Amino acid sequence: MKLKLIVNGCEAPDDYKLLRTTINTVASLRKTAILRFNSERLTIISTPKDTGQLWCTIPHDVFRLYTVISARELNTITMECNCDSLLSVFKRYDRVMNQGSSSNMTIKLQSCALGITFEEIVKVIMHSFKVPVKLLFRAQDTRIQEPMINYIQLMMYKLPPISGEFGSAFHGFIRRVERYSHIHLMGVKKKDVELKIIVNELDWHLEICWNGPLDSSTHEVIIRCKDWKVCSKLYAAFEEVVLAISHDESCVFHCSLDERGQIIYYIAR
Amino acid sequence: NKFSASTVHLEHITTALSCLTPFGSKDDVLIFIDADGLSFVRENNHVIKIQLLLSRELFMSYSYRNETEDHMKLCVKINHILDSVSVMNRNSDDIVECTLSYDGHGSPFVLIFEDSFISERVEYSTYLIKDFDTNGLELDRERISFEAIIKGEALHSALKDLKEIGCKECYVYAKTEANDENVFALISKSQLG
Repeated sequence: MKLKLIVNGCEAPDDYKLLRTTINTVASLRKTAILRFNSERLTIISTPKDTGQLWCTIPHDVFRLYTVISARELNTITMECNCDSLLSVFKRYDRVMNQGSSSNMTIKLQSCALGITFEEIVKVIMHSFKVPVKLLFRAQDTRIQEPMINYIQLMMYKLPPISGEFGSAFHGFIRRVERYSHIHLMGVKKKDVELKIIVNELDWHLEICWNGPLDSSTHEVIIRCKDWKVCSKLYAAFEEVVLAISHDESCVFHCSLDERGQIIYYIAR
Repeated sequence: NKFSASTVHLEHITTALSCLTPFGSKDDVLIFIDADGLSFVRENNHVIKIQLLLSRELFMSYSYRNETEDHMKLCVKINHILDSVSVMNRNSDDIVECTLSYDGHGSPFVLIFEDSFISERVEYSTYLIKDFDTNGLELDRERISFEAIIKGEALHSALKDLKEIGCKECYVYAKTEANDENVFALISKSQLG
């Protein structure tokens, strides 16, 4: 039951852990949050169990002294913890970005909680915070709850964030929908491809097709809910490019790629 | 498309539409498309009728492909249009190109707005069942009582001074004199006196 690791980033994983904090926000919005710390390279952190899954690997190669061990027989270990304290510890960590590099934190799996230590300097101040909830479950419950089980037929490549007006356009659509209270997506294979989004009501009809198509069958009409704002927020991903795919007229993905930390969030009909 | 029109300077269109919002914002505008241009008419309680006309040279891509008597009518709700346009046409110098479309009859009024690689498209379904046609509060020029031409700024100042006073009933005076001391005023009575 020894789960110890040190988090210390310099250039690349700072934005990545900020994205982890955003995932912690949406997981706090989510009903449940589970973790599957396994081995040292591939550690999945898909916290969901509406009808969304957020499969995304953690490249712990840059991390120093990370080990996992438990009594779960096989290499798979169930781990569920409340992420409300994760938000607090992450924002207190983000507050000290002015100075302090050797402080970091060390979290260990104790028999009652998970203590986190700080060594910030204003003459040093030590902070100790224990994780309240760490309720584990059976390995059978883990193996009967598995993501993916999907195919790919019509991929919709999406342009890198070098064009800031693109994510700005989708943010504008999101706030337009919020102000004016379904989000119908469409895509065509007519070559560069065209991306069109449609929202309709009894007396309301708005459709947006983003001009200047640089994004890389046809007539795929899909009706879905308004839970795509989390994907719109996740699209930021300033480090690298984000992909996407929509097909089967009932399912749509959001493949964020940031050592390849592939992040995919699942959407149902 | 039967009717098509494109513009690049939406400030003129929005400042013309802002002059129709005090009473015409509710609904029931009867847009006209002809060779002359684009016109909007609003009439409530059959007491006042307004006509705002847009010329051919205002639009940059006026085509007007038709093979009929050259007079098609459509009635659309103004409030939906205002609610749609309020969020867009923001900031300044956004070069928002507006495209107008209407497929004769049975098709919604289509507006296309593009703003910095971001496009919008709103369809306005029309109402053409109980359109009694004709209408119009017209007058004959052979028996005009009097004619007057006044500056816009002076009339605007006079009306903005008159509004907050009250004066639920107003009067219009006309008078001409031999010494070129013409008299024209808009007096009124209120609780103030």
